[PDB]
This record gives sequence, C-alpha cells and structure tokens, in this order.
Amino acid sequence: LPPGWEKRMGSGKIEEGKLVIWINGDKGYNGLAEVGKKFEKDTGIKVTVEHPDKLEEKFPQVAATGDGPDIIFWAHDRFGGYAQSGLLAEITPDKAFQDKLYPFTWDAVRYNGKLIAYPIAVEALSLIYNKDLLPNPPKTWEEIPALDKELKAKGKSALMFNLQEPYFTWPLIAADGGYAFKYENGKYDIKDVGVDNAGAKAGLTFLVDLIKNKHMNADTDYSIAEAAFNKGETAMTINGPWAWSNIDTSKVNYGVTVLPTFKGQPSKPFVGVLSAGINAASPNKELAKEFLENYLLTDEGLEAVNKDKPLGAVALKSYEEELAKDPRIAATMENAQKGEIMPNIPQMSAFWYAVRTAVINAASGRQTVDEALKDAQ
Ligand SMILES: OC[C@H]1O[C@H](O[C@H]2[C@H](O)[C@@H](O)[C@@H](O)O[C@@H]2CO)[C@H](O)[C@@H](O)[C@@H]1O
Repeated sequence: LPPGWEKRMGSGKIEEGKLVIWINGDKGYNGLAEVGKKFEKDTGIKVTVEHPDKLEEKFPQVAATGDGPDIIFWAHDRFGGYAQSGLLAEITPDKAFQDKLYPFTWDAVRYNGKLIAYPIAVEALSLIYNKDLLPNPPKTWEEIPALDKELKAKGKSALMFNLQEPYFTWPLIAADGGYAFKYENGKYDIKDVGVDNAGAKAGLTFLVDLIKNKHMNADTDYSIAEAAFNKGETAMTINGPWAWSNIDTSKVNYGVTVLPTFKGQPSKPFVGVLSAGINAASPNKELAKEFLENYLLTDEGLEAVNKDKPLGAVALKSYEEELAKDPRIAATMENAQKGEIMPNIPQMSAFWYAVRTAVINAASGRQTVDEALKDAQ
C-alpha cells in the first residue's frame, strides 16, 4: 500500500503554525494564494498553495501516514472515501455559517451524518463552441458526424475533448440510461453498476463510432483538446468553468451552452461540488477553519479565486447572485440540472478507475465496448 513513507519518517510531518493547501492544477491556485496572503497579513500565519500532479491519489497516500496538506481541495465525490480511511477531520461550522451556503451543497459533503468538508462551488461540464466557425452549435450528438466532415474541407475539426478521463465522456454514456449506482429511496445500491445497460451501451458505442469514422482520435487528452480549441483548430470542446480563463486569453470568440442531446435525451454530466477538507493529522485545524470560513468562503475570498479561474456556481449565496448574470454560469447550471450530483460513497474511486479503463479500451483497439464494459462490471 504505502509509497514515500521512508523519506518523511523523521521530518516534522505537518508543520505547526503554517497552512499547507493542496488544490488541482486546473483550479485558481494563484487566486487562492491571494487569500493566503490576506490571511498572512492579518494573522502572521503563512499559507502555502501547492498543486501536485495526481492530486486525488497523492493525498490518500500521504494522509494515510499522517502527512500532507492541512487542507485538501477536490470534488466531493472522493471525500467519503477519504473519511472512511480516517483522513479527514470533522468540521464544525455553526448554523449561522451553514445558512450562508446552499443546503444542497452541504449535502454533497455530508457522509454518515457528518459534514466532512466545506463546499465551495458547483461544477458541471458544458459544450464550449467557437462562434466564428460555428455561430449556432448543434443540439444533438447525432448531427456531429455530418458537421465534422463538413468542417474537414476547411482544415478544422468539429469536436475535441479529453478522452482519457471518464468524467468528460460520462454525460454521453448516461444520457440514454447509464448510471453508477442505483439510488433507490435514500441510499445507493452498490450491487448494480448500471454502467452495463443498453443506455450506457448506446452512449459509448456512438463515441466509438465517432472514432471508427475518424471524427475523433482516441489519444486526445486535456492538453490536446484545450490546444486545438484555443488556437482555433476545432469548433467545439467539452469542459468546465475552470477552462474559461485560458480560452478568454486566446481570443476565440466562444459561447458556453447546453450539452448535445442523444436519442432525444440530454447528456447527463456528473455534477461535482468543489470542496475543502481538513486533514485529520493537521495540528492547525482551528487556523484552517478560520481560513476557510472567514477568508475563503466570503465574497472577497471567492472573487480572488474566481478572477484567476472561474469556479462555476459558488456555494456561497451572497457571491452567487452576482455571478448568475453570467450566461456561461447559467449554461453550467442548466447542464448540472440535467445531470446528477456524484455520490460520495467510498466506492467512487473504484468506479472511476473501472469506467476510465472501460472507456479507453473500448475507444481503442485493445478491447471492445463489452470487453471493457463487462470488464468494469
Ligand atoms: O475522470 C474521473 C474523475 O472525474 C472527476 O474529476 C474531475 C474534477 O471533478 C474536476 O474538478 C476537474 O478537475 O476534472 C476532473 C477530471 O479530470 C472526479 O471528481 C474524480 O474523482 C474522477 O477521478
């Protein structure tokens, strides 16, 4: 199980009197660092924002040995698993603080009756399109192939998104009836990975058909997708609010809109709530609580992070109402509403690993759409 246990053995594990915060590379870590500086000026407490690669997997490795950051940022879906491993301190906001956030966001970070993290923003994938190449985006997945060959004559592609992470292809898979775990009447039934049904099958086959007919390459990743769109080579892409910042600086005239339908049914992106949890091994819990409640989760705090990279629909009511006017955010919520909030059950990491492989192989010439979808059942 453990990696890197030997190195840190005698090094003072999590430093006292300091704050170490981890957050994914695609998020506004400089904006967060600004809140840190505001925190440093008021308290003398030094804040250090880092963005390690493979964050979602590096944290459970180091935290299991009493290591890592005081504060861990990630979508809520992996927090129940962190909680079951005893990596998270329980958080104690009072009622007056909880009322400042949307109740549905606290539910996303509630595991076994306990609040295990602070909600920050609601994330959902949307269709992002180049208006100069495509003033009106297609409403259906089915009209993409015809659109793509049309654009091919001009040396442009129709659609390019990250095919390595199942997060980006999940809304296709779930549009017709695919699902992770049955949620019947309050609690999830793990004994039916609904990733096997016809609805799921029909979704991935189309993606596989899109690569069979050369409309998409199966080796396309986040960096390749972002580059093709931001330079102006592809007309559409699929991404979250965090990506808007790099697109903004590329001067592609872009719009953010509802994901394409499939079989007359909307794509259902897996909705993620960006959350901040406190390491169980942190000797700075009160400092972390003070930082999170009175510095980050304020209008000034969220604005700083947002200006760097858009968080989407923030969990804090007061700062939200100022953002709702942004149609890109409206589009995010529209897609979120058509999708479903990810569960936080510990099985999710297992789910994600399976589907990921189940998607890569089926999209490639290594396994079929069943030697991958049964391989993940
Ligand atoms: O691809 C599986 C992956 O999906 C989600 O990860 C998202 C994350 O929520 C977003 O904030 C953004 O960083 O894109 C990620 C996909 O690369 C799940 O949250 C994650 O647990 C899961 O592994």
